[PDB]
Amino acid sequence: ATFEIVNRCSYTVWAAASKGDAALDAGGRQLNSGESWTINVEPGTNGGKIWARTDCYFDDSGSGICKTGDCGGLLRCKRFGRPPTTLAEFSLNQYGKDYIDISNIKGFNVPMNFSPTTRGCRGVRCAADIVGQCPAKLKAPGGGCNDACTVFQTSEYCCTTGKCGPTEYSRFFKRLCPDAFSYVLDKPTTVTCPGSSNYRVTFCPTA
Repeated sequence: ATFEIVNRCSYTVWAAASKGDAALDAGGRQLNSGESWTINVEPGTNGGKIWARTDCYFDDSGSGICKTGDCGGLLRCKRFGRPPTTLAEFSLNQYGKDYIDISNIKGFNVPMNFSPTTRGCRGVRCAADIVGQCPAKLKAPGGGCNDACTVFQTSEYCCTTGKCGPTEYSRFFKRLCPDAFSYVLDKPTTVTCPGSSNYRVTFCPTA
């Protein structure tokens, strides 16, 4: 499957793509404002994620640090990134269907649209000013708005026992972005697409 990753933000981001134990395609790349990066993702890929990283510094060896979404200090991510990270999540070719969603379960750093470029389903978007409106206790100094599990590490926020309800903090993310997961047991906002669809992930879709 083909994913085109487009940075419409006015600032540089470092895109990342991983399935947790391996990179997807090159795993990461710098995207200046307006740049597009096309990657190929193997059919059948389960649990893939794409995200943006902000304020990164890398040396010639591709080692460094980012203020949001850092994946063990690598330009080319093999594993998932450090919150806060708005997440585009996908599982491909699962019994004939693709499943896509956007998640704020690991917080929010950059607004995002995640849409198919082929026919058969709708896209999803989280483009509200979540960083600007972020509750004081969830604000990340490096930038971004953390989720409550990352900040407080309780069974209720992290849904450790498999039973948890919405919280004041999850309702904040849900109020601003109804179409994104706001906590682990949120009513699913997953979209079902035809198997082997192609996609575009746009950072800062309105700006």
